Amino acid sequence: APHMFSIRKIITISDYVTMLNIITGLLAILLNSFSLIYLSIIFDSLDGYVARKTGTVSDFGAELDSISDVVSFGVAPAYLLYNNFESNLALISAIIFCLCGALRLARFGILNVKGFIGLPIPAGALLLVGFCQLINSYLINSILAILIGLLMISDIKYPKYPNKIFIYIFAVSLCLAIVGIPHFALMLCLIYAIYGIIKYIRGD
Amino acid sequence: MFSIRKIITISDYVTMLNIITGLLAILLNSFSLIYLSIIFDSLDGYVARKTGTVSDFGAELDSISDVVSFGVAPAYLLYNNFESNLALISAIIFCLCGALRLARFGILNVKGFIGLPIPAGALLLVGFCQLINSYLINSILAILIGLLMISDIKYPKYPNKIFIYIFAVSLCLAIVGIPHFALMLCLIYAIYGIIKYIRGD
Ligand SMILES: CCCCCCCC/C=C\CCCCCCCC(=O)OC[C@H](COP(O)(O)(OC[C@H](N)C(=O)O)OP(=O)(O)OC[C@H]1O[C@@H](n2ccc(N)nc2=O)[C@H](O)[C@@H]1O)OC(=O)CCCCCCC/C=C\CCCCCCCC
Ligand SMILES: CCCCCCCC/C=C/CCCCCCCC(=O)OC[C@H](O)CO
Ligand SMILES: CCCCCCCC/C=C/CCCCCCCC(=O)OC[C@H](O)CO
Ligand SMILES: CCCCCCCC/C=C/CCCCCCCC(=O)OC[C@H](O)CO
Ligand SMILES: CCCCCCCC/C=C\CCCCCCCC(=O)OC[C@H](O)CO
Ligand SMILES: CCCCCCCC/C=C\CCCCCCCC(=O)OC[C@H](O)CO
Ligand SMILES: CCCCCCCC/C=C\CCCCCCCC(=O)OC[C@H](O)CO
Ligand SMILES: CCCCCCCC/C=C\CCCCCCCC(=O)OC[C@H](O)CO
Ligand SMILES: CCCCCCCC/C=C\CCCCCCCC(=O)OC[C@H](O)CO
Ligand SMILES: CCCCCCCC/C=C\CCCCCCCC(=O)OC[C@H](O)CO
Ligand SMILES: CCCCCCCC/C=C\CCCCCCCC(=O)OC[C@H](O)CO
Ligand SMILES: [Ca+2]
Ligand SMILES: [Ca+2]
Ligand SMILES: [Cl-]
Ligand SMILES: [Cl-]
Ligand SMILES: [Cl-]
Ligand SMILES: [Cl-]
Ligand SMILES: [Cl-]
Ligand SMILES: [Cl-]
Ligand SMILES: [Mg+2]
Ligand SMILES: [Mg+2]
Repeated sequence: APHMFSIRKIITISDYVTMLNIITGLLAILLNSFSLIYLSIIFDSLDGYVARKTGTVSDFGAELDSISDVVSFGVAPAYLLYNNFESNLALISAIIFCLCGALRLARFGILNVKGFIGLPIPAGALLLVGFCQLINSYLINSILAILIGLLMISDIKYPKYPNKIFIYIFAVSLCLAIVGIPHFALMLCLIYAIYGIIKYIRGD
Repeated sequence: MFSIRKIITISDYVTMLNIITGLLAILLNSFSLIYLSIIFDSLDGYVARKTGTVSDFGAELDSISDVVSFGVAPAYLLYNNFESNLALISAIIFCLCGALRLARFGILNVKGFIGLPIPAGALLLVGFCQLINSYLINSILAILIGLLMISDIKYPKYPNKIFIYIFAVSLCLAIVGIPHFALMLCLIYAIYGIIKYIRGD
């Protein structure tokens, strides 16, 4: 309503990181690049940190963070699975995956302080793109796409903030994943995901 | 294990069909599924209010579905079918602008639209892409739509029964390969919005 482009008046320096995230997420689809999903995970960790450090946390930025997660962690991995493993089964699996990412983002939007309920969408997306790069099988990667989707919409608790050590080596491994070597990021992400399930089943 | 199923409404299932068609617009490279998404996007909130199943989860899933169907998929459909540096940058701006207005809309609760609504933007881009064989012109329009989408131009939220009667038919005509009337109806809506803003009335 105010003249033409009043939306610049609510954009912060954090939103610019978020937009970088949206670009890398969209380019993951447009260029068929797993490499850019790993960059998206780095940016998705960076935009909330910049918000808190620079003191520019905003509701608009919180919403754009989620919207960015849809592109890069919900649409893009499902696109990358189908485009690189074209089959009826990977079509249905990419659909489940994206839908499961969408529902946990919808559930995250309503309640989000406790931690992570279910596998967080950046971690799900890393698992899928990791499996897609290291396993040359549409059936298996189609199967895992559903298993990740089901974890994402689970009640399985996952901690929100890794320790300094884990951030440190996970940060390195995501960049190593950016340059073609995803094993350490995929391995680190499995341990996180599998440990969550074990705790749930064990009841601890 | 799966307490989420206690939250799902029957309108959420509509929203999920919307996400599916909007995702399949990307995966199958289908302009015609963008038009079905617009129909589903108008159906899920209607079914929500009609069935008494309005929820906050569903309000969010509705926006999340617009990201896929109307932000990501049209930018994809522009770059995939007009591969070029110019279309790449325009796809990026289109999507960014769709994301920014969805973010603004997410923190808003107003009677009309502020800026061009993202389903209307997605329609113009997809229509132009089908009826204009020119990456440059389509690349230009993508940016012009993005700017409209994040603008302060006021657009009405619910059309009159006559307009939705004709628009609905024209969306299905668009689905079977004839987008002219949907695109033409969407242009009247957008350009009339611009004129009223410029006129100031
Ligand atoms: C093809 C066959 C298939 C079917 C058959 C066909 C049947 C036919 C019938 C219907 C078909 C549709 C008819 C056309 C209407 C399309 C509307 C549209 O074009 O697309 C609409 C979005 C959707 O609307 P919106 O999306 O903003 O959602 C807000 C936001 N997304 C959020 O969710 O927060 O609002 P919603 O009603 O969906 O629900 C809002 C709330 O519902 C709750 N909620 C929601 C979900 C949930 N699971 N649970 C919840 O509880 C929840 O509370 C939510 O907040 O908007 C628009 O009008 C875009 C405007 C585009 C207008 C441009 C076209 C111009 C047309 C005419 C111009 C006139 C020209 C002059 C004419 C003269 C010459 C002739
Ligand atoms: C993506 C799937 C799309 C599916 C179709 C979308 C349109 C909704 C149709 C309703 C028909 C009547 C159903 C009403 C009675 C069934 C109750 C119900 O749907 O509940 C589900 C429950 O939450 C278990 O998860
Ligand atoms: C693709 C097929 C054709 C496309 C067109 C799709 C039409 C969908 C209509 C839904 C209305 C459902 C009727 C709702 C009946 C009442 C259910 C209910 O429980 O309503 C509670 C409410 O509070 C009481 O006013
Ligand atoms: C602070 C960190 C910021 C880092 C930077 C992020 C900026 C946003 C990303 C833009 C990618 C642009 C992708 C499009 C690539 C343009 C170059 C190109 O297309 O090349 C033209 C040449 O003519 C071909 O032969
Ligand atoms: C690739 C590596 C990227 C690394 C990214 C670096 C992010 C930190 C940069 C600036 C923070 C400080 C900026 C100063 C702006 C104002 C800060 C402020 O006032 O915040 C205090 C807040 O209230 C708390 O209590
Ligand atoms: C309510 C209206 C319905 C909405 C529901 C969504 C609409 C799109 C659904 C299907 C399009 C075609 C789906 C893709 C079919 C693939 C064709 C096939 O057989 O797959 C090839 C296979 O690899 C061997 O060649
Ligand atoms: C013809 C081409 C189109 C083919 C389309 C194939 C995919 C549709 C199949 C299932 C969707 C599942 C919906 C998303 C996952 C379930 C959502 C949900 O509500 O989960 C409830 C609970 O977690 C469990 O009971
Ligand atoms: C050794 C660890 C150090 C590495 C730290 C890196 C930090 C992030 C910097 C740049 C990432 C941007 C790279 C963008 C890559 C473009 C990918 C692409 O365009 O597509 C791939 C193509 O399909 C295949 O040929
Ligand atoms: C290929 C898949 C096609 C799927 C179908 C076509 C597209 C969906 C359109 C309309 C669904 C109408 C929804 C049916 C609403 C029934 C009313 C109702 O039963 O609502 C009770 C409510 O749950 C209170 O408890
Ligand atoms: C912090 C770093 C953040 C960086 C974020 C973005 C990373 C780079 C992404 C894409 C590379 C550009 C890909 C450009 C591909 C087309 C350019 C080109 O050469 O075009 C070929 C021909 O001229 C016409 O088809
Ligand atoms: C005159 C209008 C009468 C009513 C109109 C009917 C409404 C259509 C409803 C569902 C069809 C779903 C559309 C199927 C499109 C999926 C196929 C696909 O995506 O293929 C890509 C490309 O178009 C391959 O040629
Ligand atoms: Ca974030
Ligand atoms: Ca809607
Ligand atoms: Cl504005
Ligand atoms: Cl959560
Ligand atoms: Cl998440
Ligand atoms: Cl659950
Ligand atoms: Cl608005
Ligand atoms: Cl909108
Ligand atoms: Mg994010
Ligand atoms: Mg929607």
